[PDB]
Amino acid sequence: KNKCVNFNFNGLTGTGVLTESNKKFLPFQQFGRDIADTTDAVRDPQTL
Amino acid sequence: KNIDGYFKIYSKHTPINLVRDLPQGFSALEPLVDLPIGINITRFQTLLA
Repeated sequence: KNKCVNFNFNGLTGTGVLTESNKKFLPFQQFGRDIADTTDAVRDPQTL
Repeated sequence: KNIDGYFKIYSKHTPINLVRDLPQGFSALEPLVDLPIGINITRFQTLLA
């Protein structure tokens, strides 16, 4: 966390700062997005 | 609804004080399940206790 790194979250490729989310979410949500349709967050498949 | 076999079911439960046919206000139905079945449906029915 808090580091620029590559990642593959069950196919959710990308690169950026992973840190804890202080934002709400649905029970069935798998990730979030911004106005730019860019992956803004993600749920880990092993620790939701 | 059944989209490409994925039979989707949204739902919600809330208290009300309805004194009419249907209520006012606003509330959206969250998803519940998702079933890739893949059949042809043209009519349905309801059950009662």
